Amino acid sequence: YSNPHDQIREQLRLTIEIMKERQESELINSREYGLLNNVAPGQLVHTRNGAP
Amino acid sequence: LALRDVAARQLANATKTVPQLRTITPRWLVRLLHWTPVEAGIYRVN
Repeated sequence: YSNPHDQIREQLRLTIEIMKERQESELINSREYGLLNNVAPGQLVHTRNGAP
Repeated sequence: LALRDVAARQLANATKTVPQLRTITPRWLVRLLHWTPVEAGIYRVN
């Protein structure tokens, strides 16, 4: 079934898209690295009323 | 008494054939049919 679209090519393409979405999520949210966990004390602000 | 045949044969190469399969048939039908290629595994006959 590889005409006109390569089956392995599309399978790997969609896999890599999902993996890069996960990679961005881990750049934000990982527990080892990740911005939301590696923020120094004094660099954390709180809202005054709740709305930004 | 001289050299024997088996003793002399110990120094000789045998001619070994590739294994013979008795179930090989001429397979005429495959040779007689016309074969058309199917680009992606589906063939629709209208």
